[PDB]
Amino acid sequence: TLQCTNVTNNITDDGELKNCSFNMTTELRDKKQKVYSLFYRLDVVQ
Amino acid sequence: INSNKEYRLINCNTSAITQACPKVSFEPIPIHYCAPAGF
Amino acid sequence: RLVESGGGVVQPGSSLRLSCAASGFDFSRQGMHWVRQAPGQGLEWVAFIKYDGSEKYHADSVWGRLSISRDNSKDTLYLQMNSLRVEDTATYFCVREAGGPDYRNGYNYYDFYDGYYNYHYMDVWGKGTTVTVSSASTKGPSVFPLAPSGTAALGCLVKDYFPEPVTVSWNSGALTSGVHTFPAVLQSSGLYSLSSVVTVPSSSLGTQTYICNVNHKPSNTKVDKKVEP
Amino acid sequence: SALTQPASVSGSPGQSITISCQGTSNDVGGYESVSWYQQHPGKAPKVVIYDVSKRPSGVSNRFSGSKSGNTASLTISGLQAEDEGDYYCKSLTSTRRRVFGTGTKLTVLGQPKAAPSVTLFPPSSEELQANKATLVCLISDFYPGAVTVAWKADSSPVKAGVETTTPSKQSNNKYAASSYLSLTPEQWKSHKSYSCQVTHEGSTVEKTVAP
Repeated sequence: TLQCTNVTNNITDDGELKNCSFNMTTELRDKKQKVYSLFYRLDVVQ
Repeated sequence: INSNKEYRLINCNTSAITQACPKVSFEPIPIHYCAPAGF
Repeated sequence: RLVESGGGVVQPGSSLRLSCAASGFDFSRQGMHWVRQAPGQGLEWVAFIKYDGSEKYHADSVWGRLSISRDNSKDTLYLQMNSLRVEDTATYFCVREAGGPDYRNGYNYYDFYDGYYNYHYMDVWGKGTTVTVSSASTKGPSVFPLAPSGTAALGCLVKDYFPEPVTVSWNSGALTSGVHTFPAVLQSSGLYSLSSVVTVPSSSLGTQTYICNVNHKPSNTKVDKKVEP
Repeated sequence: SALTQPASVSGSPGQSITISCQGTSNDVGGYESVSWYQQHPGKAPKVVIYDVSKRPSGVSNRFSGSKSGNTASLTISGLQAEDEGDYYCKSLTSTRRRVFGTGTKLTVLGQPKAAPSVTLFPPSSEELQANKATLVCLISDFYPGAVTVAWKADSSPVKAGVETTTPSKQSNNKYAASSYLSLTPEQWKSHKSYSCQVTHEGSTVEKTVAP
């Protein structure tokens, strides 16, 4: 599950890039990861 | 990694770790390298 | 381990910077408070900051005079105290309240790369750095021999001195029976006003000599005042 | 704006007591974050309650907490001497700030309760010639120390130019406190009389002086 936002720009639209914060995992199997990444709209769906 | 101290394996941040199953041994076995015909 | 520092005895109208130097945990991912307390008063709240320092909430008693700031790398909180007044005479604690260590589905979720969260409270709370905003300076006391109105009790009124203490003995220490050494106020000019009287019977009013020996220590003003009706 | 607590409680050892913290729906009535702090003289506060019902590891089971509406309460069962101290509640507010109670001074009771002795001194003549005037209301021999002091010029309440001490301990196991009233010589001579009304444990004692 990805929590994403319309990318940062000043209006004049009508996005497609998302600031996506999601809970992920690390090399250590117990502890986990909280990271953000920017994705094109075609690789995801709500 | 930094109550009592906690520890973690050394390979965790490098390489996927396996374990050679106890059936297979490591014992060096004499090997004779050979060549085919024409050589 | 929190090191609440930066305080001191200052003037109204001045400015100062506090420091809550943090160890024993990861300050860089933990939101903190400043929390003040006037001497003998309740915990007047000061200001909250985010775990990295973008949010700077404040009580409006301190805002925007006592501005909270931090350094995640230094592991040290700060309170930029600007335009000081007498309400800043207080004991400035360092408090963590938000957050939870995100142990969910039986596993420790953490935010950015296994930090420490806020833990709903503190592993070790604020010690309290003391800013003490007073107005006066080293001034000798105005001592007045209290006319008694059985027990028509008398004494000396140690008025208008700063700072603490006056050591009021009686008759070079020869009189000690009935000495109510009662504490010193903070009056309007910053000075203090106590009365370490001696409660005596109504017979010896002026008959017994009553020399209050008011040794104010920072002003070195030993005021000797014989008491009579 | 502070969360409202009762200035003081008191109790005999073994007695159960309660302290109330009354906020608004935007702090105490809006969240489960109410926590409670115990404070001893010269020491930093320690949290005895959090998330309104919860005890932090190490706290006695004699401490409980509760919330009804906008009023959260701390309850101490079986008071022991070491519970005596000041108690502050902290709440989280809709803007994510924090706010503290006005505080409560709790007294586990050593001896029987005692009422204040009140002496009032008219302004000294040495001071009147100094072009100043002050009234000294001296309070003594009361317990537990908590006192409302109130001044009245004639029958009218006076909130201007009054400083009062925090009750301090005496050698005799009872408290003492003072209240000073600043006036101009004209004020002193102009008015009929001046009154000092000390409210201790719901009871008021009063003294009076006149030019």
